Amino acid sequence: MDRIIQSPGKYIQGADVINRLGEYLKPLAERWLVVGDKFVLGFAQSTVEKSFKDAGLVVEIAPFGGECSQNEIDRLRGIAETAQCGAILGIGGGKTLDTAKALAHFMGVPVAIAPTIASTDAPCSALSVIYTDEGEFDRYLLLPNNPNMVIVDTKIVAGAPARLLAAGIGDALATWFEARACSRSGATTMAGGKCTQAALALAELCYNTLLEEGEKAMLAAEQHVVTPALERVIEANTYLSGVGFESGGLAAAHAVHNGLTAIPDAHHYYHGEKVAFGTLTQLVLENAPVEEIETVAALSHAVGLPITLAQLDIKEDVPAKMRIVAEAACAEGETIHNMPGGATPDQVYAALLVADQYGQRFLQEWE
Amino acid sequence: MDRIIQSPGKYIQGADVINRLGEYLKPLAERWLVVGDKFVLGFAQSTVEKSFKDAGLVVEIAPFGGECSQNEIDRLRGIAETAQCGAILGIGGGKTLDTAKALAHFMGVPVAIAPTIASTDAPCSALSVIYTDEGEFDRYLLLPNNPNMVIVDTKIVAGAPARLLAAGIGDALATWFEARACSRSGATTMAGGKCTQAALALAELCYNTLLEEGEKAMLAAEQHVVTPALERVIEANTYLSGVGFESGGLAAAHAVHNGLTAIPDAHHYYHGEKVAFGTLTQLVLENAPVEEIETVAALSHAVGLPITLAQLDIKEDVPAKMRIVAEAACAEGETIHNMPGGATPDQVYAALLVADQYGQRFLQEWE
Amino acid sequence: MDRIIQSPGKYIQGADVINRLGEYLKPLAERWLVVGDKFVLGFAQSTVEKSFKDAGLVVEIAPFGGECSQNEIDRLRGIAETAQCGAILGIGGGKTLDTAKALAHFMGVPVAIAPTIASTDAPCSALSVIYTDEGEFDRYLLLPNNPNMVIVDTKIVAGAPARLLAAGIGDALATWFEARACSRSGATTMAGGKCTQAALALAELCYNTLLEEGEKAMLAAEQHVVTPALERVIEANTYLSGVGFESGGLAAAHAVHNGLTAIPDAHHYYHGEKVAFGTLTQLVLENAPVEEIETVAALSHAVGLPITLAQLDIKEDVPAKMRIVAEAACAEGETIHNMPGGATPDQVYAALLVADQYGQRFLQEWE
Amino acid sequence: MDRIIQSPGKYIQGADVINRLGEYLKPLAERWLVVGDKFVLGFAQSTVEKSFKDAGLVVEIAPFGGECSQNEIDRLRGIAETAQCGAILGIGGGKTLDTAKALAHFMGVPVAIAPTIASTDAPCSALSVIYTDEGEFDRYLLLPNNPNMVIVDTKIVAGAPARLLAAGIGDALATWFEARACSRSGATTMAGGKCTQAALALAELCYNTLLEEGEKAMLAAEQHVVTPALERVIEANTYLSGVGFESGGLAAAHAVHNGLTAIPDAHHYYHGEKVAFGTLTQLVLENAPVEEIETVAALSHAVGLPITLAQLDIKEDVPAKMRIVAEAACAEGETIHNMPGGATPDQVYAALLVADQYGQRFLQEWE
Ligand SMILES: [Cl-]
Ligand SMILES: [Zn+2]
Ligand SMILES: [Zn+2]
Ligand SMILES: [Zn+2]
Ligand SMILES: [Zn+2]
Ligand SMILES: [Zn+2]
Repeated sequence: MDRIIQSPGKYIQGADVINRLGEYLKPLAERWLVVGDKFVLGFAQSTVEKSFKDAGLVVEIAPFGGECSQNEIDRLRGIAETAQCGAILGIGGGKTLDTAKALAHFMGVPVAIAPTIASTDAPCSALSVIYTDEGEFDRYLLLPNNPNMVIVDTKIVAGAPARLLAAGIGDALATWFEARACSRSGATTMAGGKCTQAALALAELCYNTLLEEGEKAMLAAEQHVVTPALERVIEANTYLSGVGFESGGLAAAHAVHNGLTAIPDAHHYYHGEKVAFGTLTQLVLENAPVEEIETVAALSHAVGLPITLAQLDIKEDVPAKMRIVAEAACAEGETIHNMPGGATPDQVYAALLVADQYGQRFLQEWE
Repeated sequence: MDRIIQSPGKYIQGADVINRLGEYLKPLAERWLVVGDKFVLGFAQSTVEKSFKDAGLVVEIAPFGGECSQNEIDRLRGIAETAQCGAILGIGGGKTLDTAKALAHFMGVPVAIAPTIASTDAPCSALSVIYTDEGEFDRYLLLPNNPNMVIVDTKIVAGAPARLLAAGIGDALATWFEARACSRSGATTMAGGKCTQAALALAELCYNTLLEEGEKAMLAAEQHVVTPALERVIEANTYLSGVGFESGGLAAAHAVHNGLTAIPDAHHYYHGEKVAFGTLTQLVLENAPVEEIETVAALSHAVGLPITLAQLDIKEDVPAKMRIVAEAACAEGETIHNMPGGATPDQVYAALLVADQYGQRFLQEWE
Repeated sequence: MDRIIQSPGKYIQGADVINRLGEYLKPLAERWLVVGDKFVLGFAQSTVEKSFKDAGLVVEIAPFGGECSQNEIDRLRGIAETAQCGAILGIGGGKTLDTAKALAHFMGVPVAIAPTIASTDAPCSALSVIYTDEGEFDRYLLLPNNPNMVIVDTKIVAGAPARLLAAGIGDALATWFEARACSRSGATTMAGGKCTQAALALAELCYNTLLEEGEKAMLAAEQHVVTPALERVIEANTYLSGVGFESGGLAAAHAVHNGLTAIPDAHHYYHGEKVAFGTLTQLVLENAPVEEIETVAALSHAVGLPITLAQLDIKEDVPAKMRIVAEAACAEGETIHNMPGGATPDQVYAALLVADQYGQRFLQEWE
Repeated sequence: MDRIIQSPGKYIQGADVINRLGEYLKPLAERWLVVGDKFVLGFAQSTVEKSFKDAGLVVEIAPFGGECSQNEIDRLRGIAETAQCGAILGIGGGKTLDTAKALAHFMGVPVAIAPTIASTDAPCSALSVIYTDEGEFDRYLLLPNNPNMVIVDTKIVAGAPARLLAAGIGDALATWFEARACSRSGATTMAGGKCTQAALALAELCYNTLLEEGEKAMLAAEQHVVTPALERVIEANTYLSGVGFESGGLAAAHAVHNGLTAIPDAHHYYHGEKVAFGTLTQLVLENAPVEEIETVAALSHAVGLPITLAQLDIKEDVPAKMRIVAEAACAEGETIHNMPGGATPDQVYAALLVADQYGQRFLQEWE
């Protein structure tokens, strides 16, 4: 099979980089649609407009409905054709960014993505998740290519709630272990081939960056300031983790995340916070060595990620609920089948309970 | 400053991947111009055509004149506009690929790049070098983005003379040392910012891939067969080295290469062969440890790359010529100024003579 | 002297392997006597019968008396002769399996052994422990060969009380230290020769498997689920430990176990729980380094095995009782004479008291 | 699936152990057929007769036709039924032993196997290779169980030509690399399951034994004397390698051996001599690190095994012949499909030529 790696065309990261959006985006189009929800436009709209003006570009700002629905994409398509936009610039969190990527696809124009948080590794990916106007799952829209540009303002991200950075860390912490599993098993990545040497290097670089920089970065995030450690974790949460997961492979950790949403208890927890426990479950499933499990559990704990089912508010019908999680994780077409032996629901069920036990014993020892 | 990494959107590599050109390219355009190297088309045109047809695409094959001149670009522009092509596919050596990238830029269409040799790391880069019809240098054409897709057929590459693989190795062997030098000095990369963690990991991965796989890969190249060592060295010569140099930084090795072209003696040697000696000169200039010089020298010699001036046919007015090489390498806007502390023409002159001296003594131990 | 290793002809292990007894045993005989106690036949008879039926085999269920006595073997010999059995299948715990192996010997037929717990390393051995009709130890019965097949259902073993897995770990934890002692001293194994390289490799693998997988396997055991760590400790408790002790050697640890049954206080503790303290006694006796004593004590404690006399309910009049244990351990024909240099009852006495002190100081250091 | 390891019931090796056949074999049967090569009986028949007689056993000597054909098995079956033999003892080389094992199977009696050379790992296996009277291949006879006893007289083996010990080393050297390959890919062993930990430990112990003991053992082999190093290599060549391959897995090395017999040039070379080059081919195919390739090539050369096609007298029309070898090695039901990711005939062809290059380069350097 072919070895494939895909990447956004340009990834840019720096403090106060929105001031420089105009010069960065000019080579792609002269007239831009700028999609942002009201909260994000609150602090950035002044700066976006100034940057485009000084650069000689025309901007047409369109406040974002808040949900990534086919209706909202169609709605913005109208405004954009009316204002004769040559590209879309999405700015904000995950759903606002997915909307920009889907819109720019249907219109056949380039897209720029400016995350205002580093809480998932979705931004750089060639994937948009579409919902109905009212918020239920609808379809996956796999896109022909990754965002043309990704611009991350590290000062904006430092301003966000620290819990969102740690959720991002939890998301990126799975990257290495799922890419490694797909390499061991010969699985196909979401880029359509086997692992390049490049993708595995970026996946492992992700994990080591979190080990070396996570706690230092959280200190900065809690103070809402920018230090070089925060810079590195943002790159790891965003570019490394994005290319890592998409061109390196997904496996049990994310299948387990999907299983955890198939029950209501953990609705109030972020994507990356569920993956955190998914990674620990995968380590039990593949029987990672004790030193590796402890390292992942310690790092997760150090940044506030859950390492037990109770810390995801799953406290009541635990056997019954884990049986649902396990069946969901092993559903047809789920990525847990990329694990080396494959995985049966009985096996995933076992890992779920054991990972939970392991986390409980860890919390009572380390404090 | 901002940290920037740029990449082609999708990099694909595999044996006989030419059979799959059609499916890989369909998501980009329905109508394709193929700028093709005459030797490549000689044996492959039927196969390219069948690949496009089976995918439901219409293709217009255009044999390439051999030089990347404004005349040749204009001539191909006509053919493409007549045939109403939405994208350009270059397939062949460096000049074919540079022509496809320039053509696609002037037309404002996506471009796909299919190297049939792995002798430089230019294919993935956002740069095209334009000449006059008779091969004299004319100008640089910096492109706003990297090729949309790069597709490398390893079986086609294995057919080329092994000297071309080794030239590629010499080109890629410099990557780590120049990106590392730029990181030490805070220099700006060709992507316009400081180096990301990602680019440095790919640059160092490149170097280690060459150390571990170069001699094994050369064995396969000399038999024109495909082994996993060859696959990895092709990825290093192409994706790792391209992203490494462009987003990691250039320094003395390439500057010394340019200086070596300021004299006639080594005109008949490939780019990567002159870079090979540039890397040894940089190692003297930055006073790399002796183990490191020895490792780079041993690997270079093991794959037939020059490690002395005489092996580039520089045998006569060596001081006078090295004086020219040094002055040229230190010209304004040359990348030697990215070395920590910079480099004066007197310092580069000394490094040249000492590296040559070091290479000669290494050869005398018949290694 | 000759180097000899003995092994069962086939060892099979898996989840729900009970379903596959028929196809696994078909090549050995067509008509099978199945020996099982009422409790085991309770949950397993239905499944065994279906497995034999579907495979084209004849089964004869023979409920087991509960004691491995000469008279009980003779009784089953009669039942077997009547039903014209070509093979024996024992399926309960230890006494069931010993009875099946001896019966098959006197009958001159193959035997398959299906343990439903992994709590001792006897299953694979060419040995049956014989009692009187009223339950007193009578003699060891050496068999000419090891069981023809051993089939371990990992799901059945996961269902059993976790305390039994820990006893199995305690039993298997001694294997490396006693085989290593016999190798150092040149002692003869129960297989009749000196150590093969093979048996020493399997004994040390056993120890390292417990070291790496013991705590992970106990988490799965306490939840009655199957994880790859549990799979590994089952193989270690059963095959590795079995071939290790029989073809690797016994020494002080088992001598001390036998001595510990020469007093009533520890009647309520399993074989492996007493062996666990025997291993610590041997480590004091052979003056292992403190790192080795501590590693064994920590692993023992981490899975709930005793590392003090008090944890074997030996709390009253300890000096007098240890004298009896020591004298018993040094009886004629005991394996403590395999220690390098032998051991006197005074020496074993001192080792017992000091090992007890060591365990106590360890428990006082906060678990 | 299931973890399965199969083994002979008892493996014995020692100097002059044929003196002790009687006491070792008596517990299995009272009346023995001894199948023996005329040359082997030449020096051994008197000693065998005394050993069985002194032990109270009855023996019936049956000189062996030399070929393991159904006609010859039937001829010996007759003699055995007439003399009312309860078990078979084969004593000689490979054909004698395969004949004894098949005969014992058809008769449903135990078999004892006494190799007089240690040149393959077949003796301990549950497999017999049947030919026609005139030496052309007929069928494989998979046996329900491994030999009951294997007895290796190390002094008899020391008397054999040293080339045969080296052939045994070449055969045993592949064990680790093929078992490791099957473990990486989850292939099924010839024992019907996935790898036990035990079998991988024996396969790796085999490899390390050859590295540490191979050259010392060859010194003793050339003087026809017994040293502890020779004993360890015999155990490695016989028990470790046998259990390793059958319960650990076969892969490219043996597929490549089979392909090499598909051409006439190497008819005068022993099984293990061809396997030696098969291992090197596998190392190229799976892209083993150079240190590993060099270690295997160096050890192979140190004991006289071939590391080039010319050393197997394959010197003419080499590409044409290697294409035959490659196609044969990938035929349906060959073990090359156990390699991670499989291997196509083109990939094996490439490995063959490159491994040949590597061997040639090694011979002219490290001679
Ligand atoms: Cl035309
Ligand atoms: Zn995620
Ligand atoms: Zn270059
Ligand atoms: Zn050049
Ligand atoms: Zn025991
Ligand atoms: Zn073999």
